[PDB]
Amino acid sequence: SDVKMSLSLPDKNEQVLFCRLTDEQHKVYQNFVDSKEVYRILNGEMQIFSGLIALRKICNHPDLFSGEEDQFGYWKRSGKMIVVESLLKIWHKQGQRVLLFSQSRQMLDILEVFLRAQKYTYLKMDGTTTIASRQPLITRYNEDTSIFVFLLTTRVGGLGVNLTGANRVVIYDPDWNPSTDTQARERAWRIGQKKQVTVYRLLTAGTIEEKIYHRQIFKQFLTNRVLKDPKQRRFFKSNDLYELFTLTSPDPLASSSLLAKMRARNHL
Amino acid sequence: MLGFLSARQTGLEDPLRLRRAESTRRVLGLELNKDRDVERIHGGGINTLDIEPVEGRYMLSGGSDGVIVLYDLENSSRQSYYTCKAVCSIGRDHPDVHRYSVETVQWYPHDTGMFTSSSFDKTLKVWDTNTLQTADVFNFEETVYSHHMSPVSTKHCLVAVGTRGPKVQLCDLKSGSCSHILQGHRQEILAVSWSPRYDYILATASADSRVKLWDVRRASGCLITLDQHNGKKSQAVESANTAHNGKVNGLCFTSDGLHLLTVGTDNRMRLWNSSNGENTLVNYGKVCNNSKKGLKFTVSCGCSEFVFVPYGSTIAVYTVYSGEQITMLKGHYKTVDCCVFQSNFQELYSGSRDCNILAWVPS
Ligand SMILES: [Mg+2]
Repeated sequence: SDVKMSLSLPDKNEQVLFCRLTDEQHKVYQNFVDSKEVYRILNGEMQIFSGLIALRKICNHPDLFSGEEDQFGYWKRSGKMIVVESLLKIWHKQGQRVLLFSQSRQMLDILEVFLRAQKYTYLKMDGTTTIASRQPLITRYNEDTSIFVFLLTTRVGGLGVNLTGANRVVIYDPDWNPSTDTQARERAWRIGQKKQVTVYRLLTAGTIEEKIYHRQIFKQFLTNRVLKDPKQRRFFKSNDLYELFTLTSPDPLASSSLLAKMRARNHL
Repeated sequence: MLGFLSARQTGLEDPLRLRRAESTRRVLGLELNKDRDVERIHGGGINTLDIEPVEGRYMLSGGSDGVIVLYDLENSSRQSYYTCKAVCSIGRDHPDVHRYSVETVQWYPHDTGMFTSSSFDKTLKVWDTNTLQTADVFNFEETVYSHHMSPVSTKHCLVAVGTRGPKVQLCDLKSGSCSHILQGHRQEILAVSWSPRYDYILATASADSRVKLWDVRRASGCLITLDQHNGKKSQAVESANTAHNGKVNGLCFTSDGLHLLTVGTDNRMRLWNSSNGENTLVNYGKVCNNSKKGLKFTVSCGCSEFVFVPYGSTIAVYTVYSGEQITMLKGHYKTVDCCVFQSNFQELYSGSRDCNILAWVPS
């Protein structure tokens, strides 16, 4: 912001779409939050991780109960995948290049299958790809615009690489750490980006994903409290308790300036 | 001395000569004050004294009863006999009085409008001298043995605090930051003293028999560790390179800041080259101290240099660079805890466990 005017970067947008669980996805989510495992979690008997990861998987796509055109990972069974399908169609008809992130390798494979189901020319880079080929791959996506979508895991696709060839960026799945998402979204808006970029951060409304978004907003506020200014507004959207298992789908100083600073600080 | 005046008038000798020679002669003629007295207000022993660096008029004194008394040393009366009256007092009725003994009190350098006091109540309080109210308090997890503000720093305003913790705390007056600590000691840090010459050089003496010099700006620990033998008994640095054979409970940079005087519980004082910590092997004989806490001793200034060390119930005056014993100032009834030197008139003020502050004036 203090360098953007002195660097001639293009415009940026940071929209946050609140996606809607499908009937089948909503059914699986409601069945899980009504299951006995989450009940045991809320009683402190079991670790929270199983339920947390299960809910994140359900919001990503119902790959718990793998339900032709009914193969594993079919796009129409997940709301976020429906939104991604619409966005990819629009952007492809607009002749733009998209950077599709995911927290989960399995969800990245599902997105890859959905992309081959369409005619989109993709290019994938996750933790399994050999390191020696990663910088080449990036250069490929930065060089020829025939490649449309760049699939990424936020841990490898983020974190310092340059992907200015990408124009749109879509963060498919929120993470507990805000910084993962931040670096993933700044993979495109960098020195050398000659086109307007926008970030679409997909969350399922009233699910665990919205709660994770709230947790990481709280974390971002805590960070801004000490990085940019200490007048940060308190996080009031939620109390951040252990009720994220619920489905709530919508719808020289001369001793005087120094003494003054001492007096003012104590008064605070 | 008429020779000195004649040489000054005739330009034979620089007036510097007369000034420093007469300062030395006055210090040598130090004796129990004939016509001077100090008001008695401490119910317990005086652990520390500090005359303000600018104008040298007012003196702070912290007692073992926790009160802090502020005296005026100037003879505002017309008689030749006067008592150093107490201007102000953090007494037992003050809302912010220290709950336990005040062990170090220090005027803020560059200005007399503020002072600081550290106590065994685990607090370093910063007091506004005018309103006489605590401007700031810095709480510590363990009792404070000593503290010191840099007498030179126009840039930083750090207070180096030595507690029974093995860490030297650096409390920044600016943006109240007591988080900074220095690692490298192993037992209680009984004395701390900033270099009067170098802005960021701090000497710390701890009960592990070691004295360390730190550049507080630096990120790599202490600069120098003082070693008695300078290398004769050389070993990988885990327990060797000790400054003394006991607890080093007192530090004092010389007036120019080129040497460091360390007094330890092995009944020895040592003089160290402050630039590389080499022992100068000045003898000083046996300097009796058994204090379990910090020992406050000072050096002379503006003379042709002396060091005044508490020695039992006396003040031992030594020549810093030769070690020759000048004299014993003998007027206290119990062990002397502190002595502070008025450089303007070559005077001395000693506080001891007998609830007395005695003034020594040149005869
Ligand atoms: Mg980088």
